[PDB]
Amino acid sequence: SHMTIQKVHGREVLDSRGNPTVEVEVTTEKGVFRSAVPSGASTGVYEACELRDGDKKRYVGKGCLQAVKNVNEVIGPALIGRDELKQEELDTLMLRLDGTPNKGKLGANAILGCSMAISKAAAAAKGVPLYRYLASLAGTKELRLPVPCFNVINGGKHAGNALPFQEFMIAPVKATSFSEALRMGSEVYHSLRGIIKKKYGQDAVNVGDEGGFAPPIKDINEPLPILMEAIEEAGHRGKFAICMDCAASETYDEKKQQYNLTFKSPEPTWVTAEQLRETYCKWAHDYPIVSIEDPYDQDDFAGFAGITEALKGKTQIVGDDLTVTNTERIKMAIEKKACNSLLLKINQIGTISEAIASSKLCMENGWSVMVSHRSGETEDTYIADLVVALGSGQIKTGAPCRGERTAKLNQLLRIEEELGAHAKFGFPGWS
Amino acid sequence: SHMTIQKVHGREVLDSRGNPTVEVEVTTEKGVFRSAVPSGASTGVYEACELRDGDKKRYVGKGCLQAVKNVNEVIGPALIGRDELKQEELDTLMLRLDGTPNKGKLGANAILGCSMAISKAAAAAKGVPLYRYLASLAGTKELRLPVPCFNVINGGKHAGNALPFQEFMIAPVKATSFSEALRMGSEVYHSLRGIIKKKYGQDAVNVGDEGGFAPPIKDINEPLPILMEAIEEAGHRGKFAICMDCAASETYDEKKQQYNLTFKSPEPTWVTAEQLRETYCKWAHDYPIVSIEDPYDQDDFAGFAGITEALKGKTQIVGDDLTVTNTERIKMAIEKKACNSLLLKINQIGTISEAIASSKLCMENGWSVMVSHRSGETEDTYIADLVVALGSGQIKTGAPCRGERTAKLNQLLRIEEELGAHAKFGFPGWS
Ligand SMILES: [Zn+2]
Ligand SMILES: [Zn+2]
Ligand SMILES: [Zn+2]
Ligand SMILES: [Zn+2]
Ligand SMILES: [Zn+2]
Ligand SMILES: [Zn+2]
Repeated sequence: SHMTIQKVHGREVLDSRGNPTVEVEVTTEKGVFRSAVPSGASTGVYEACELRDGDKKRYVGKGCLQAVKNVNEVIGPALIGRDELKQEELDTLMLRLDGTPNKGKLGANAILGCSMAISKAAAAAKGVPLYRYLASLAGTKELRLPVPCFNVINGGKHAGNALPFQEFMIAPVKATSFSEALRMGSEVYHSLRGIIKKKYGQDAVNVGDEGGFAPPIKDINEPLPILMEAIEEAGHRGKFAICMDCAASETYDEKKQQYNLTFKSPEPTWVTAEQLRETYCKWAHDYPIVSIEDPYDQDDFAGFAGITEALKGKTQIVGDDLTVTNTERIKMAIEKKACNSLLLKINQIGTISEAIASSKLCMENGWSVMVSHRSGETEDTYIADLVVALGSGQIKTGAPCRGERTAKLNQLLRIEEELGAHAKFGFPGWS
Repeated sequence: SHMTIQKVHGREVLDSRGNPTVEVEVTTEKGVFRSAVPSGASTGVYEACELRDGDKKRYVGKGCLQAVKNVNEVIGPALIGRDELKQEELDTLMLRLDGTPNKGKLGANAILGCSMAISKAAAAAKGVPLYRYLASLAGTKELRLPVPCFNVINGGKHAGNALPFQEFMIAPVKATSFSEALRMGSEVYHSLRGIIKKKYGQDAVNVGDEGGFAPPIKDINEPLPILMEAIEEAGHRGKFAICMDCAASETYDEKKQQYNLTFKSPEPTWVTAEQLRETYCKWAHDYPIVSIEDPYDQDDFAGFAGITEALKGKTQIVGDDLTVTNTERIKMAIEKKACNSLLLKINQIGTISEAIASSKLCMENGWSVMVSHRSGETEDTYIADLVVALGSGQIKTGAPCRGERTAKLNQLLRIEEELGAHAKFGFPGWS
């Protein structure tokens, strides 16, 4: 009938690293609703299946023709004529079409694009913006613009440097609006570039996958003074906090049960989890570090729990690979008091309904939720709407550099403008 | 009346370097049509005015509040109730509102966003995609997907390296479709990363503003073998050509009348224009270099004309800073036979009507036209539609990396898909 889904079409497009990913368009009488799927590099072993073709003759095996075929030939034909308003029903249909816990049959990258585009078609059907529609789905009482955590010095897996830990971020927590937050973040970012150029030279100011600088730094402590210097120089002393994403699993050796802090270097530097805790306690004390994500390997619940307790009320501990936006893993984390913040990645789980369920479970258990991009992004801006819709007050979506990051930041500007001067900003705990 | 412009609104958003730029939304009954303005770094002295606030307390003077105010308070109120179909009429109105040759009163960055969004509103009014609408405005007989020229080794102004010349590009000229072109470009890009990492080390594979690698190379000849190596390694021997953007004005000293090939280094390396011609003749002979842009300073018509004649039929010479997408400068270039290719930058001139006039003048005089991004881009994809609409067969819009580049490439995928299997691809001269 007239208001239902008319067409569903997937296509392979490129992500911000030039790798294929999936985009889906759901067409209704209200228009064409397009959603693209991001792709991680430091993907947790428990993430929902990202289905790649493995054809060495295309994109050296990273094609998404099969996931796209799954959208075009399996999921889409199922959705035609369906009521896009029925988000849970359609997500559940898609889960059942796949029939596997990890979305390994159809691919989470086939499913998620559908889930996303359905929600956008549904928002259009309701005649509200996506963030309003998602807030209704989530039962969110109060929308808010999030404080952005800007990953401004890039390290880890496939950043061009020795730096083993992945993200050194700045967050304008004392900004009083998103507009002001974004400008401050950009201003610090610009100061930071001059600071890095002066200290490490010209060659040090090219950018990593998420638009942070990729200076030739090996030691994980070295970026922090630089961050404080840039904050100061930009004129924003006292306005900012620091967030870390260690992505510690990427450095972890399971057999040795130790972390290699020079895993991108010829010689290894094996450090224990107890040595890491010392480092994190020192970090939290020496700097305004309000968030540490994946400080330990993804199955080290005990390490996570120890640092969560140690930095309780000072520094939230964010599960990313630990939790993989998955209520099963989240329940394990709650049971162990392993962390108190969810990094919410729609493509870690693969449907909007499930991502929303994860956010609600975390918040009911008193965690914060930081909606997140992946290191492989697109021009898609869904997470801008999603973070506002969840009212979580926290987003990480890149340095204020590179279009696949600024697209989200800009969308947040647009949402902020729509919500007007009484719209809440930031994370109350950090304000 | 019902079909006319209802609302015009500008806002400051961030570009891909995290600097403010202008975005404009024109609202009609058909929806909200949003266009953002790009920003150059190596801006020709003859470019239309990019109006910045100069307030050191915001974005260290790079705010676009004044241009946004100009949209909101001057241009927009003039457009309300106007027929968006009347592109020339509305562009001309905007030219007259400004009243200055260089758009120095309102700013080309205020005007262009309006010009763009009007054309999108008008396409929606006609019920055709933007590229079809623009093709009608341009009188284009045959749409075509362009061969993309991918700037994969980044140098020049504010790239983090000694490399003085700005763009070393690869173009999959022998691809038979845009899909195939894009994949090839990406594949070579990926091979290139491994090649650069092996040769220059880990720290060499971070990216420049346009998503090319920014390796620690000083000498302008050094990137070329690397390009050929990556083409070969990716499996695409013989399929590619090379395009250069020297941006030679950025290295040029007016008093010395020589080019500084180490202008980002402590010591200068002064080279004459005649030494440059030797280099370009050698380039064109040693490599499949089919295009050289801005080989000389922006007012060196004689240097341009000499190299144009020397590489006639082998290597097109592209005016960028020379011509600044401006029929006045273009007429000077035609008179001097200074070049035979227009780099078309909508924001060099500031209206769609004028940009189209420039394309038509160049093509009537037998030049090719390469539609171009700026080094400061946004998630805007107008140039994807524009290049197809002009049927010029050539676009440069970045390495296949960074969302503000891949957004255009992806849009080209979408357009290609809409046009189907009989859609023409590439630049006939290069095929
Ligand atoms: Zn209807
Ligand atoms: Zn990761
Ligand atoms: Zn993470
Ligand atoms: Zn009407
Ligand atoms: Zn330039
Ligand atoms: Zn140029």
